[PDB]
Amino acid sequence: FDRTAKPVPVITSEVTESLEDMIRRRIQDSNFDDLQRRTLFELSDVKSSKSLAEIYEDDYTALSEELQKAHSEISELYANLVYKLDVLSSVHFVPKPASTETPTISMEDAQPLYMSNASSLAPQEIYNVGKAEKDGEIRLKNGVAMSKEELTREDKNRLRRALKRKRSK
Amino acid sequence: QVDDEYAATSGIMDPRIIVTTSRDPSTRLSQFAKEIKLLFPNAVRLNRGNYVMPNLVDACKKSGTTDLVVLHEHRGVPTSLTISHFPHGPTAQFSLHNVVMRHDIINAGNQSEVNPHLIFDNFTTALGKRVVCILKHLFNAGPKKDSERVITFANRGDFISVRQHVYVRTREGVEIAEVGPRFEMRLFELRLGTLENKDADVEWQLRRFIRTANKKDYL
Amino acid sequence: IKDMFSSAMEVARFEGAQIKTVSGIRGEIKRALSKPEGHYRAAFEDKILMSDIVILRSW
Amino acid sequence: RAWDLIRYRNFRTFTGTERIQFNCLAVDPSGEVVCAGSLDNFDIHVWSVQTGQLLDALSGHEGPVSCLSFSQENSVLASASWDKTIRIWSIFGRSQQVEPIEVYSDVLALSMRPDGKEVAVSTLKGQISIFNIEDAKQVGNIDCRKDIISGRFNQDRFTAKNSERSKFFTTIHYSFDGMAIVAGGNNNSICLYDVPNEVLLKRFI
Amino acid sequence: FEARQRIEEKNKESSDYHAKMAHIVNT
RNA sequence: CAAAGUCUUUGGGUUCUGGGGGGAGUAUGGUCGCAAGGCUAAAUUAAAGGAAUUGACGGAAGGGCACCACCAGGAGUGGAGCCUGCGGCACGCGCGCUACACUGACGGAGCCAGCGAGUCUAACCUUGGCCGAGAGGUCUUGGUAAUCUUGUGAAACUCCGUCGUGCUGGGGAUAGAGCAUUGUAAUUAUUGCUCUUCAACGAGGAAUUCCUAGUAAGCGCAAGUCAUCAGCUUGCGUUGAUUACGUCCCUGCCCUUUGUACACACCGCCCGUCGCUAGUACC
Repeated sequence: FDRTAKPVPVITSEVTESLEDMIRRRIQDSNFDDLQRRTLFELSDVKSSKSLAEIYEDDYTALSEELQKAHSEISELYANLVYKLDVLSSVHFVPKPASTETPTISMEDAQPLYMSNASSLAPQEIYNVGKAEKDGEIRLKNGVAMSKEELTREDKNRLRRALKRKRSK
Repeated sequence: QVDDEYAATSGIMDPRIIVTTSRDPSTRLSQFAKEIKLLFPNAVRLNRGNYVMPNLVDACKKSGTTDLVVLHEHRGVPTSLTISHFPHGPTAQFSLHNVVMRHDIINAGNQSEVNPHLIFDNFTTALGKRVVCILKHLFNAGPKKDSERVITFANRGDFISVRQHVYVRTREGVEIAEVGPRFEMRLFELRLGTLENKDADVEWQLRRFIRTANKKDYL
Repeated sequence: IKDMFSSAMEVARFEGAQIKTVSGIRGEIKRALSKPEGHYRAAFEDKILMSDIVILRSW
Repeated sequence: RAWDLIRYRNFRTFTGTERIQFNCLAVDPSGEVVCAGSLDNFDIHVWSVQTGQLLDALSGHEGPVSCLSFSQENSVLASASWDKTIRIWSIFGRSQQVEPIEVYSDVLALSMRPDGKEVAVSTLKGQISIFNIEDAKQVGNIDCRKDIISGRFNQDRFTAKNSERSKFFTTIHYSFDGMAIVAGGNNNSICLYDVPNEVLLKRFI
Repeated sequence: FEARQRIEEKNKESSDYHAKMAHIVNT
């Protein structure tokens, strides 16, 4: 007579010896599946209006003069878009953000102003301790400088061993 | 290429999964849900009783879990198993035949519980690649190159056979030993909705009653 | 399904057999029912009737 | 972004994962943890102050988080939701247990008393309720729909009496005595409710 | 045991069948 | 294009040529072409290189995590009889059901769920009436269904009463006799009902399962929706708790041992073995 479905597989030792010898092949070759993390000019044929004397002057004399004016137009248009777009989205009246050479004075002064600029920088950020330029000395991250000549050989061992594990990391 | 349901998360966020039991479980299978809780990382075991499948699904999309593992049994021998990805993701009802629970054997100790490597063998079919990408995302991404336990999913003869192994590497050969459960396993239907839905679109369904039913593989 | 097999041991020689019906649906016979001596459970592909006559081909 | 007042600078600019708006904010009194809340996500993001990573995405609200506050005495943060349920989080030290208290209307105002034992809310029905924290029950509520002055706008088509624009309170702050609440919303008026006697004291246009 | 015979021969009598058919068609 | 013309298919004289391209594959006794040689002979493993790579092992100290750990409990299972699966071939093992009673049983009485299914070419879910101690019978009816069954008047549960600690009225195995139902067919009892029979079992050794809130446990009900299921499985709801949420002390697992990141603050050299390479001198 004919059966209507695949018989449930019987796990012999022969099956497992086919199976655990597969796993040794994929461990030892280390090619196995796992869920990896997700990380994180064209020349112009048209005649140049600028003359040879003029082109040299430009070389003689932001990102680009044309590109910045593209960036400046396009942010003036976007703030116009946010206003009208913002007004429909907002449930309350909102004033227009913007309405678009001599000395310029900032209406509002950022930070303390009376306090000196030097005070804002941290002390740590104007002197990190560093490894000394001479080969004969080693300076640690805390300020405990060590010469190469006053070390013992067992202290020579630990320091090379200590700089081993930080470099390896 | 990964599946379209798993595409946004794929490597970025770790999964968090729930192993839960059918309804008034036998004390054999309530052990056996804990081996499923141990076989995956990021797995918690919530005993089910007088929950409905709506308010256990709907109170899980809310709290935010990747998927749901529910088991069934016959007279202590566990028989069935479903994995169902939650943000309107697919589900896969598995039938599992030859089980050996871990609590039968000896007090040899306790498992490694570290991130496993995996082994997927003999998956050629495009439906076989669905079962790859729906099983693979139940493990935390990016295992270490020298982690010591490896979980094989082997597909000889249409029964996906999964074993749990530890390995160490000798001077010449790898030598392994077995811990954790032996399964045979067989998927038999694959919905595109969750296991709540019960009228979602059926991507695959094991047809038994067909003139060429015994002939093909992955059919 | 009744009165096709005489004993519960006779069913066990025949389980997994691709049973079909008059109506044309397929199935298999799976376990020997115990408490009567003859009968057995069989999973078809769709709901069998009462008016229907199962036939197991054999040689 | 956190700011220094000794040096006038950002420490770190804390950001989310999928770039969400942030309405409101709550800072651990022992300045280790900064929590923020959205309209887009309704998940309470939690940053550490030292490491600019987000520690955890505390979630469980339907509808957005309106406000977030931390009681200094017990170091417990209570979330505000539009689901009409007030959930008190406990996020420090191996507990990770959230207690939820149901509210009649969308709660857009959350106030934490100095004691660390009471929480003052401003729902959308107007009414300001005062809950306990160690218990889920409420001490009392004080009724604010009547004593709110509301303007008729120029472009309106309804009387100022029966518009539902401004009869709630979009802020509340306990006094440091713990005996008075000042509330203020999109209305024309500010209030000074007494907390035990449950009666307003004076109303400011 | 008879399941493993009835399946295996029927698979052989189809796997020998398509070869004998396709050897006709190409010739 | 002044011919490349000669008012809708054409005839002034004459010479010559074609009977169809371009890229490609092929068989072929159809026809011409076309060759060499006939003595002449190498020999599971190093050095090294390639690829791969912070050289490898161990200790100490610090820290993280867990019902494979500590710590605290409920309900049990194993002791009995049966049910079932696994072994074995009289028995060993696993999942289970039953009761040992007074927080009960028995008799009245009070009376409350949820998920569900249901009849066509036929016999489905079935109210109601009537008959029967009952099981059931019967005459009718509603329903292809939020429409009729059905408010599924379910069970524990509640009250009033009887029993009175006696293997008792607890328990219902084993069995005798009769009456029903399904079915072509009930013997080795299909099942149900009725009377009699009235066993073990007085809380279960060593072992050991499941479980943190509408849950555990008690309790009944609906469905078997291409596998697994039938005194079972998947579910459902009613009654409704004790106990735990700490700590790395133990048993395991894991991480770190440059602070590198940017303030302020605090801290302020981890250790040993062996290789590795370089030089110096020794044999």
